[PDB]
Amino acid sequence: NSMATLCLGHHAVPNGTLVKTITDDQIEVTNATELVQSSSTGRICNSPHQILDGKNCTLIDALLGDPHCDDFQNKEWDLFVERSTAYSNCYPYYVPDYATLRS
Amino acid sequence: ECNSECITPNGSIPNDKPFQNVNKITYGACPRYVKQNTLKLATGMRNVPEK
Amino acid sequence: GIFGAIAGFIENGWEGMVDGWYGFRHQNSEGTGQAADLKSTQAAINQITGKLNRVIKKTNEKFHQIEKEFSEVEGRIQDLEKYVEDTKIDLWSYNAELLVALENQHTIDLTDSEMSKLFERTRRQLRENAEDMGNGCFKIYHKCDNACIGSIRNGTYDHDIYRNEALNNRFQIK
Amino acid sequence: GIFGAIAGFIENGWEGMVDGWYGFRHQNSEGTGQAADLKSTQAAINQITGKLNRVIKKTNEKFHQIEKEFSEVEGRIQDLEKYVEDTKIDLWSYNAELLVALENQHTIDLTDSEMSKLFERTRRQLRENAEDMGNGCFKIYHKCDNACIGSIRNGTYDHDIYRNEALNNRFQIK
Amino acid sequence: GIFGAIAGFIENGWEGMVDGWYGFRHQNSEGTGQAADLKSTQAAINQITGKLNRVIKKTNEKFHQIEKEFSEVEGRIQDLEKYVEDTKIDLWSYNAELLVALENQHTIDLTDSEMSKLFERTRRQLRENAEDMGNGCFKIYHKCDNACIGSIRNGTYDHDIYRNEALNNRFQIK
Ligand SMILES: *[C@@H]1O[C@H](CO)[C@@H](O[C@@H]2O[C@H](CO)[C@@H](O[C@@H]3O[C@H](CO[C@H]4O[C@H](CO)[C@@H](O)[C@H](O)[C@@H]4O)[C@@H](O)[C@H](O[C@H]4O[C@H](CO)[C@@H](O)[C@H](O)[C@@H]4O)[C@@H]3O)[C@H](O)[C@H]2NC(C)=O)[C@H](O)[C@H]1NC(C)=O
Ligand SMILES: *[C@@H]1O[C@H](CO)[C@@H](O[C@@H]2O[C@H](CO)[C@@H](O[C@@H]3O[C@H](CO[C@H]4O[C@H](CO)[C@@H](O)[C@H](O)[C@@H]4O)[C@@H](O)[C@H](O[C@H]4O[C@H](CO)[C@@H](O)[C@H](O)[C@@H]4O)[C@@H]3O)[C@H](O)[C@H]2NC(C)=O)[C@H](O)[C@H]1NC(C)=O
Ligand SMILES: *[C@@H]1O[C@H](CO)[C@@H](O[C@@H]2O[C@H](CO)[C@@H](O)[C@H](O)[C@H]2NC(C)=O)[C@H](O)[C@H]1NC(C)=O
Ligand SMILES: *[C@@H]1O[C@H](CO)[C@@H](O[C@@H]2O[C@H](CO)[C@@H](O)[C@H](O)[C@H]2NC(C)=O)[C@H](O)[C@H]1NC(C)=O
Ligand SMILES: *[C@@H]1O[C@H](CO)[C@@H](O[C@@H]2O[C@H](CO)[C@@H](O)[C@H](O)[C@H]2NC(C)=O)[C@H](O)[C@H]1NC(C)=O
Ligand SMILES: *[C@@H]1O[C@H](CO)[C@@H](O)[C@H](O)[C@H]1NC(C)=O
Repeated sequence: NSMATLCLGHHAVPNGTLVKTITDDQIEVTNATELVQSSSTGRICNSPHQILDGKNCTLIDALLGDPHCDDFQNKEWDLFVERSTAYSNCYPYYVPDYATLRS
Repeated sequence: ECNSECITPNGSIPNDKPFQNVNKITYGACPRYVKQNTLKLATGMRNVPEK
Repeated sequence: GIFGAIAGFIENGWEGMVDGWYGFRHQNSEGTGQAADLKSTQAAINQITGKLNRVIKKTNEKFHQIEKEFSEVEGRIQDLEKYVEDTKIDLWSYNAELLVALENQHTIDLTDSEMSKLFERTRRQLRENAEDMGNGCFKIYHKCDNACIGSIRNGTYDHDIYRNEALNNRFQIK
Repeated sequence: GIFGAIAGFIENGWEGMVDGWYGFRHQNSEGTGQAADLKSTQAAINQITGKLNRVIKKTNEKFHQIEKEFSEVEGRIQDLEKYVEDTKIDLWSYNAELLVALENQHTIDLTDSEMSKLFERTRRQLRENAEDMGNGCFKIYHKCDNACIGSIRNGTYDHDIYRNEALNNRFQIK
Repeated sequence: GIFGAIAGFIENGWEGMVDGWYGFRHQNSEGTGQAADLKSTQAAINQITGKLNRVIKKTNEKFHQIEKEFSEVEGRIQDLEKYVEDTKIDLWSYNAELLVALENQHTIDLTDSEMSKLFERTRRQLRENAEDMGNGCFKIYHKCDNACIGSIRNGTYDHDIYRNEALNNRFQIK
């Protein structure tokens, strides 16, 4: 027949991912990547930042020297962790400007 | 015991993404807290299946 | 489609082309075949990898900030602490939302650019020896065996040695 | 014009075309006429409606925020409350300003895309039977009555049955 | 390159063309020459000057804001003052970073638009009297002296008076 034919094109995928653009709320592309970390383990990794578990002590009880917080004397942290289970067991006190001091 | 640069009240999270929806309260090398639960960034072309 | 090629004049994408993003599909006297174009494939990938790398980079460690949950009612100072944080979050959410939108539209459009860029490169390559059929395919007006097709792809196609035949085939009556 | 069609190679827009955005205007042995192309018209409209819908969506109810006007001098705590709000407003004004700019530039450019997309669709449709006159019009080298024109628009134009005539008309001397 | 012209099908930019941005370079029986195209040159410049002016405009005087460096530890009120300012700076840095990115990509792309716009303007101008060689040059199929070239640039080129010669030169055998 003294002829031939040549087609040009692009690929596709059986499945696809819907993404948002300027003009479209949903539009399908061959793939995409998720930019929002939406999930967690539920557990705090003890490295690399130095974690100090406050356990049954609050930071202020640990500061003042509440007897059940003797284990916290002269300790350091990158992050001090206060637990809801914490309590106080010493003389009744009031820290005006509590939040500032804790901070 | 594990290793993670970003800490929230909900546990540590991966900071390989740019945004996060775990908690507005964070510590360390964390993703930006946003309100969205998902943001798909297209890495391919317009997918036009055959049939 | 902005450049009007993907979902514009090309009807479908090739689900069976899994060795590249853009490519060639042909038919001649020696049968049919298909092979990817690694230039335009890699070009699209490079642009996308570039912006992907550029979006996905880390920020500064943030250390001791303000309280964002409050156990007691404090009024004015708390109102402000809440207001500041909320303001922040809305703005960052906005930026993210917009970023993705702009980026995605651009990705859609740059890949459409690469499609037409490939098509035009070929159209020029073939000079007067073939015609645009409208659907992203060319009609070749001369015998073009598998070796010939392999000179078009790979850009080693001298049109001048086929020119004579092609012109005679193009300009007849019916 | 980015795609170079509207205010680029097309001289004017058609103030008398009020049945569409893009369309055809012609002259032949049976007189002159005009009719809109609903495909490209609707395409531009869909894109714009999409982004319009996407811009114009509501936000969260906002309830008890901070005071933003003050009747007395309070110094440091007021200074901050004012500073926070002002900061916020500048950033939101910026976002708005930029949003409109980007969107508008894109709207200008996507409608220019649709113009060239239509033109190229037709240029391919007509194969070798007509020539690009430069101003957004084609010179048809064969008799093409109103019925013929109505096969070009509506994409039912088989070029092959006119090809013979057109080639003879295209390749003469003067 | 998005429009695929600069660093796409044009191999190099002309370091010796210092009288414009876009232009023409030619060879004929009377030798070689070069001259700039002031239309497309000025068009690119106008767009860029416009956005440049638009980016570079001043803001409001800002007067008595908050303290941003502190000589003493104050805790909660200072924590907030620091937090507000830091938040602000991150957001403004972001906006700036993004602005430049978008603008630069657009500038790259609009100048590529102007290149192809010029090329297409010429391709249409020349009708059937010349062929696209692929590298941003045209092959003229008729004698075209310096005066002739000076009618192509300057858009006073009537193709019809050369058409006859050109067709005969285009459609021979070898
Ligand atoms: C469709 O969309 C998907 C979504 O994932 C894309 O998938 C991604 O593809 C890229 C490219 O291959 C993957 O990137 C790879 O990540 C590996 C994991 O390394 C991580 O390790 C630690 C984990 O703590 C991090 O700190 C670190 O920064 C990395 O995040 C890397 O190992 C890879 O690099 C090297 O790995 C091999 C290992 O032998 C080396 O030999 C190579 O030289 C290579 O350079 C690589 O960077 C990415 O992980 C994929 N996503 C996911 C979720 O896994 C698709 O690419 C896209 N398209 C297709 C067709 O799927
Ligand atoms: C942080 O604070 C929490 C809460 O106060 C402490 O948890 C309690 O710790 C005490 C002291 O170690 C535990 O007391 C032990 O209780 C066992 C069960 O008895 C009662 O336990 C709970 C709490 O009262 C009741 O709800 C339950 O119904 C039982 O009636 C006893 O078996 C233990 O007896 C012996 O324990 C050891 C020897 O093994 C010695 O101390 C004595 O010989 C003692 O006789 C003891 O009485 C209590 O059980 C803990 N609570 C719970 C729910 O288990 C944490 O210890 C404290 N510190 C941290 C977490 O580091
Ligand atoms: C196309 O050009 C490339 C130049 O790299 C050639 O690629 C070779 O292809 C043959 C198969 O035909 C392989 O055996 C070689 O290993 C390839 N070489 C490289 C460096 O990739 C190819 O030969 C050219 N096309 C034709 C039809 O010969
Ligand atoms: C173009 O294609 C459309 C297919 O829908 C045809 O549209 C019809 O146009 C005629 C007028 O010529 C109307 O009477 C019909 O009601 C239209 N039908 C529909 C479904 O819209 C049209 O006939 C085609 N063009 C020509 C020249 O026949
Ligand atoms: C191109 O058109 C312009 C119209 O302005 C002409 O420009 C003149 O060029 C000549 C040199 O050939 C100068 O002497 C004149 O001063 C120019 N006039 C202006 C107003 O710029 C030019 O003549 C046209 N091209 C040719 C080949 O004649
Ligand atoms: C399947 O779709 C997912 C998105 O849900 C995508 O990440 C993946 O690349 C797709 N894989 C295939 C083989 O289509």
